[PDB]
Amino acid sequence: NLSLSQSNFSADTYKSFIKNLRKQLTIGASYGSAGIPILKHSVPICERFLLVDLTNGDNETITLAINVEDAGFAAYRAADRSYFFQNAPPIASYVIFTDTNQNIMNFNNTFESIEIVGGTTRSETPLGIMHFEASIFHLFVHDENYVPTSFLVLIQMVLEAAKFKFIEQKVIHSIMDMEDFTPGLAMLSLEENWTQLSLQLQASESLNGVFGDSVSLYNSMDEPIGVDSMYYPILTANMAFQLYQCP
Amino acid sequence: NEQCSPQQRTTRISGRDGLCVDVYGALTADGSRVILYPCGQQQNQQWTFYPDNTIRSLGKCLATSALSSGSNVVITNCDYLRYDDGWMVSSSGTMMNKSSHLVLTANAATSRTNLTGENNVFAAKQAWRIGNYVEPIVTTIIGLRHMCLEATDNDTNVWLESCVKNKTKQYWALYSDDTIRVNNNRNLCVSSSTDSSSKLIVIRRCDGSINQRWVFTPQGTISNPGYEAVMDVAQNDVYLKKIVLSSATDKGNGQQWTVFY
Ligand SMILES: *[C@@H]1O[C@H](CO)[C@@H](O[C@@H]2O[C@H](CO)[C@@H](O[C@@H]3O[C@H](CO)[C@@H](O)[C@H](O)[C@@H]3O[C@@H]3OC[C@@H](O)[C@H](O)[C@H]3O)[C@H](O)[C@H]2NC(C)=O)[C@H](O[C@@H]2O[C@@H](C)[C@@H](O)[C@@H](O)[C@@H]2O)[C@H]1NC(C)=O
Ligand SMILES: *[C@@H]1O[C@H](CO)[C@@H](O[C@@H]2O[C@H](CO)[C@@H](O)[C@H](O)[C@H]2NC(C)=O)[C@H](O)[C@H]1NC(C)=O
Ligand SMILES: *[C@@H]1O[C@H](CO)[C@@H](O)[C@H](O)[C@H]1NC(C)=O
Ligand SMILES: OC[C@H]1O[C@H](O)[C@H](O)[C@@H](O)[C@H]1O
Repeated sequence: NLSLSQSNFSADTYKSFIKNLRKQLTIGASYGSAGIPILKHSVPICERFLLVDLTNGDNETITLAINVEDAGFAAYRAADRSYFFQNAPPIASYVIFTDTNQNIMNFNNTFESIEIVGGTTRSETPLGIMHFEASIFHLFVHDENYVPTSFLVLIQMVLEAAKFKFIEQKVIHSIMDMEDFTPGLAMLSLEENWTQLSLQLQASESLNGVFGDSVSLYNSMDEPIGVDSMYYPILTANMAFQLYQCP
Repeated sequence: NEQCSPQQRTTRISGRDGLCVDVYGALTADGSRVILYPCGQQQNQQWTFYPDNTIRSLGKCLATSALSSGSNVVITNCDYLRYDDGWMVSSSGTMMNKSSHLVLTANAATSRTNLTGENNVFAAKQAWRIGNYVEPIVTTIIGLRHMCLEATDNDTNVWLESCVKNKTKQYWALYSDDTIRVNNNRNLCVSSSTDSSSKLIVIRRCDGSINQRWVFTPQGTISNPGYEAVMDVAQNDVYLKKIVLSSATDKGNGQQWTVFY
């Protein structure tokens, strides 16, 4: 399994991790004019999950299952125990973490659902190495009052950074500055619009690169930038892969 | 999904020096010419794209006026172009007449300049951003060893330095003509070498040339499509203080870049 450890968490290592994660997720990806790989779709459930290992400051490890169709977490294992979102593909139980004591978390793998259940938002949830470290710990023991924010942290630090170089780079800047951060409008607007950008990009094929609808992406000065075509470097040099949306 | 088959979209087209594609005086006659002009909300800078490959302002169609290079791009009655393939836009923003292969070009940077259909050479003056947001995009550009491009030696050279958030000279303005401009002096453009005996990438007065046209590719490279080459760290060594134009290879990491905005 692809791996990132607390004990070896440099900017370079993190970068290789995210790089290798993108490669794996984009095996068999389709391509459009934009050149941004589009994740595979209607993948048989036996092939639908990609396993990643994260290891914290205790020499302790969780294995997360990523749905290769949407680059979201479906479930994770800690030792002899596993936890599935109720959101997960309903057959995932029969395919991953078979001989463990399987459990169902009573929420979906979405930020909206996770923020409601935890009572806490991404804007107020710090991101950094020791938050990465501690999130893993909380998940390993499955302390229920920390499980939501742990997911906010890990989803953003692993999956959303895989989705967007900008986000990757916020985590790098955090590693190098030795500084925690909370996501601002720039990062959140990418998270918000991953799906919509995937749709517009694929739809843009029939209009010479132009979207059917504009998408607002904030910059680091909190200014909104309307991306209504494929011709913005902040999209094209940022979004590493897309959700499959159009035949 | 009807969202996958959008019927049309209305947008602006911005290009050289951040100016906009504009039907001169909003004139509606067949053959009324298109020009460069400061961007605004006027109807005659509004271009509606369709599945038929037509680009329309004022109810009429953007077109060439000649099979050979050098003649004005105009708007004409769309009925006339009924049996033509129309326009194709490359992913780098080249706007091309599918049939004649001619491309939308701005032979000067000043306001009111006539747009002409010319032979494609990948000059910055041939590079267009199709998009309602026409402003330069202010950014840091991050490469090898997580360092930032900095404009140096009184804005004449460029190389990598440790990223510093305040630092003025590490900020770059990404224009609609695919130019990469010193944020703080937007007459200055990042340029491939003009001396053939050097590969050194430098900063020079913006001139619409092939040397100043750059493309941020999905694969993480900064490409000069005219010279089929990419921006690269000399010898994969940041301490050499040199960025060169190279053919695309996977041998090091020096051809990999990130935009932070
Ligand atoms: C930006 O585009 C505009 C719109 O086309 C240009 O304006 C025009 O300039 C043409 C010459 O390049 C004019 O054609 C001529 O008109 C006079 C009048 O009788 C005539 O004596 C000339 O010989 C020529 O007539 C043509 O002769 C050659 C034939 O093949 C052709 O069929 C004849 O039409 C044209 O009338 C004029 N139109 C308008 C609306 O002004 C403009 O051209 C530039 O400014 C113009 C005004 C003139 O000074 C041009 O010499 C000059 O190049 C163009 N701007 C630039 C910088 O190219
Ligand atoms: C693209 O270029 C071609 C070739 O110059 C244009 O075709 C001519 O179009 C005019 C007006 O419809 C006709 O009268 C000519 O007979 C055509 N000639 C050829 C060689 O086909 C075409 O109109 C241009 N289309 C656009 C959208 O610019
Ligand atoms: C979870 O997702 C389903 C659709 O999969 C939706 O109906 C429901 O509102 C969500 N429920 C929770 C637990 O948030
Ligand atoms: O002179 C050029 C100028 O003519 C009018 O003012 C139009 O409204 C502008 O869009 C521009 O084309």
